[PDB]
Order: sequence, then structure tokens, then C-alpha cells
Amino acid sequence: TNLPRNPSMADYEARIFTFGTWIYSVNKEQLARAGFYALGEGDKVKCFHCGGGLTDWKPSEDPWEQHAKWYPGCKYLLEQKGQEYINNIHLTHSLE
Amino acid sequence: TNLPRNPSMADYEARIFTFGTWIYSVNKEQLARAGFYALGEGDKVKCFHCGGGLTDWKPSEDPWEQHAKWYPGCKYLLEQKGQEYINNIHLTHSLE
Ligand SMILES: CCO[C@@H]1C[C@@H]2CN(C(=O)[C@@H](NC(=O)[C@H](C)NC)C3CCC(F)(F)CC3)[C@H](C(=O)N[C@@H]3CCOc4ccccc43)CN2C1
Ligand SMILES: CCO[C@@H]1C[C@@H]2CN(C(=O)[C@@H](NC(=O)[C@H](C)NC)C3CCC(F)(F)CC3)[C@H](C(=O)N[C@@H]3CCOc4ccccc43)CN2C1
Ligand SMILES: [Zn+2]
Ligand SMILES: [Zn+2]
Ligand SMILES: [Zn+2]
Ligand SMILES: [Zn+2]
Repeated sequence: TNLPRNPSMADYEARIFTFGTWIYSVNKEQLARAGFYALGEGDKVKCFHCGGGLTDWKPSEDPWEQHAKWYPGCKYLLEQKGQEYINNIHLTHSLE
Repeated sequence: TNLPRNPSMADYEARIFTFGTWIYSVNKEQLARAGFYALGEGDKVKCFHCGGGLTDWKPSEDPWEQHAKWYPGCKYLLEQKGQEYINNIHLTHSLE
């Protein structure tokens, strides 16, 4: 079923905690909203629910947009951002 | 919000009905199961939930796969098929 991969990190306050002095430019606070947590090797992160990992962030990129871009099938994403958002970003990423 | 775009076509029996002597190659049972109904022009179909239109079907195609390939945001799709399935087809598609 659609059960989250890491239920430990389902709680927001737990995710934000993994960014313990996070040196990279992308806003840690926003990253944890989008359902990601740090790892400890580079700027690597993962969604608690879908398990999709992202790395090498440009300065002002949006975690939500990237989450949708590469991992549109996440339930946490869908509940939080919805159908239109996800499909809209997908049909944009497509045009490349 | 994740409400169905066409709740009239939420029922499978409602969907299957729209394929009144369906001439085209693709299987109508599979099409309606995948959440599609016919529009009555060509082989154009839409998904009752996400509203994603698809057309010009090839003889052997899987409606579920095309649903996922093009509209990975569908709430109906996620529930029926799962995170892993959707992300998987997206990952594959991406490299084409
Ligand atoms: C190849 C097809 O695979 C798809 C593409 C997408 C790229 N990506 C990425 O993280 C890409 N990052 C971004 O798009 C960032 C968020 N914006 C620029 C990077 C891919 C390598 C690069 F050199 F191009 C720098 C950008 C993710 C990625 O590579 N994640 C890695 C892969 C292995 O698993 C993990 C686990 C944890 C963290 C990261 C990853 C997911 N990828 C799937
Ligand atoms: C550029 C970004 O747009 C994306 C691409 C994707 C392709 N597609 C399609 O339906 C494509 N069909 C398929 O992939 C079929 C299922 N397999 C070959 C065909 C588009 C026409 C074609 F002659 F080129 C043959 C492929 C769908 C499509 O064209 N749907 C149309 C768009 C307008 O709205 C409706 C409404 C009802 C039915 C179809 C559509 C969805 N598209 C979005
Ligand atoms: Zn996710
Ligand atoms: Zn996409
Ligand atoms: Zn759909
Ligand atoms: Zn895709």
C-alpha cells in the first residue's frame, strides 16, 4: 500500500532536527516542510514518505518544486500540494 | 484540492457505458478500470479524477502506464497503483 518508507521522520520536528548546522544555501526550514531530512553526506536529503533522494541544490530552488519534479508519486506531496500542482510541474519538466 | 474533476464518471459502470461499441484497438475494460471515459470524438479519453486527456492509442498499450506516464498526479492512480509504480514509470519515461 502507500505506507511511508521512514515513519520515524513522519513528524516535522524530527526532520528539521536532522539539519543540525546545515551549511548549504537551500532553506532548511522549507526543506523539512516539503518532507525531506538530511543525511550527512553532502547536501543529500530524502522524503520521509516516498524515499526519493535529491542532491546538488542550486541557491534558490524550491524543495516542493523539486520533490514534484523528480518524485510526483509521493502521497505526502499529493496530500500537501494536490493534483494540479504535481501534474503542472510534470507537464513543464516534460517540455525540455 | 484532490476532489475528482468529473465525479459523474466516478463509477466504473458509468465509465464503461461511454464506450458504446468501442472500435479502437485498446481494451475498454482496461481503459475504464484505469479511470478513463470516452468523449465521443476519435479515441480521446479523459480520467474522471485528474481530468487528464489521452489520444492516438497504439494496439497493445497499457492504459494504466499511459495514465502514469503523463499524469502522475492523479489521486485515483496513487490509490490504485501506488507511489512505487508511479515514480518508476516517471523515472523510466524521463530517460527517453
Ligand atoms: C539520471 C536519472 O535519474 C533521475 C534524475 C534525478 C536527479 N537527482 C538529483 O538530485 C539532481 N539534483 C537536482 O535536480 C537538484 C535538486 N536541482 C538542481 C542531480 C543529478 C546529478 C547531477 F549531476 F545532474 C546534479 C543534479 C536525483 C538523484 O540523483 N538522487 C540520488 C540518486 C541515488 O539515490 C539518492 C539517495 C539519496 C540522495 C540522492 C540520491 C534523482 N534523480 C533521478
Ligand atoms: C507537450 C506536453 O503535452 C503532454 C504530452 C501528452 C501526449 N498525449 C497523448 O495523448 C499522446 N498519446 C499517447 O501517448 C498514446 C496514449 N500512446 C501513443 C499523443 C499526442 C498526439 C500524437 F499524435 F502526437 C501522438 C501522441 C496527451 C494529449 O495529447 N492529450 C490531449 C491534450 C489536450 O487535451 C486533451 C483532451 C482530451 C484528449 C486528449 C487531450 C497528453 N499530453 C500532454
Ligand atoms: Zn515524497
Ligand atoms: Zn515530472
Ligand atoms: Zn487520473
Ligand atoms: Zn513522468
